[PDB]
Amino acid sequence: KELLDSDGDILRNGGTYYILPALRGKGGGLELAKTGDETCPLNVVQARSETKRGRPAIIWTPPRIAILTPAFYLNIEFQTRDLPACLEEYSRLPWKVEGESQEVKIAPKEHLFGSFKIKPYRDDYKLVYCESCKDLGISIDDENNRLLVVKDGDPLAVRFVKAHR
Amino acid sequence: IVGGYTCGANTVPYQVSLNSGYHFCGGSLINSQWVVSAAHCYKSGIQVRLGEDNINVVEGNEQFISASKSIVHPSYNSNTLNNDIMLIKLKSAASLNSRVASISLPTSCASAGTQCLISGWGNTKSSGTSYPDVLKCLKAPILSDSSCKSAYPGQITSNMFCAGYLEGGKDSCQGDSGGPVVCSGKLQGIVSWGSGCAQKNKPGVYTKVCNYVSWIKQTIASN
Repeated sequence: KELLDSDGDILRNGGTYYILPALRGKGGGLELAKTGDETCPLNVVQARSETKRGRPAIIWTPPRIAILTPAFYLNIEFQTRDLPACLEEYSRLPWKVEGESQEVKIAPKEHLFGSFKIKPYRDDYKLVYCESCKDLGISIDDENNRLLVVKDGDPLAVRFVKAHR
Repeated sequence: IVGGYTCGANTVPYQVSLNSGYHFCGGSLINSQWVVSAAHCYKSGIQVRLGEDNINVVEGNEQFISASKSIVHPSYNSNTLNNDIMLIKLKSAASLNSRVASISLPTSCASAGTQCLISGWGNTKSSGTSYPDVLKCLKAPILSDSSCKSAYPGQITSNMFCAGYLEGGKDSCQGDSGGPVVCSGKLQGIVSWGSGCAQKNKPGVYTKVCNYVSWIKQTIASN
């Protein structure tokens, strides 16, 4: 199988996309938020509002092929437009899976390949984490924040929309 | 190519495109029936485009030929990218003119400081994507092994070399994989990988063709 955006084009290596829920009714795109004690939005969460597209993601792999396939180990990082002062002087905003919580976080202050893959999932797609490969899903904290965590057997179904063009 | 220029028609006659509906890699024509590319560019049923300059245009010297054998190096490691080379056999011999022509394999390895021409239809931005209609070129010095391993600690094998600029701004990029690095008229490298594109102290990394001339010639004779 192959990876397609909402325009039915194969996903580009190094491309930027919004990552939206494949279904609809609950939440919008992926973006950043603060959880717990952190003073700076370092958690990857899903927007609460259905109308919000969130923050676009750069998805790429080190070999310089033009496209992406389910086979490729991926680096994923949020784009850096209009950030809070906290993140304002960082070049990249890479995703990293972090803690005993296995939450997806951005790690601005830091191996050949990345730890993520994109895999088909029913009529859309899912993000998996490869330490082997576990689905990433949503775990809703007690403040209703919709955290992207490692969550095997319960993937969030996503679809990719070009941020440009 | 980021920070390069328009090669122009027929200046890089050995440059080929690898397609499967879309352009995904480039490669290099070494004789009428054989192309060299990257091993991570492998997929079944590759269509090869020769004589291309403008991708939105069907040029007259353009040739569209399907691969009949796509031979990956026996030792290609998808995890380290070591031995990232592939040979493609064209289903029939291509027509050699001024728009389509071969490039020589090297007799010996190129030395650091050698200026090379790297070419591709790959992305021209360092963040987000921008593909060119026309082929893009860049001249880039070959960097020393010491510089190369300082940029990519533990990741540079004996079959890789760095070329480009440590300041940034000029580099190959996504879409350029498999494409030629030509120095002094010999095919000395294959676009392989890097961390991002054109970023500081992160030059492109290229497959060191000179280590594979034997394998190439042997493989051609047996197929």
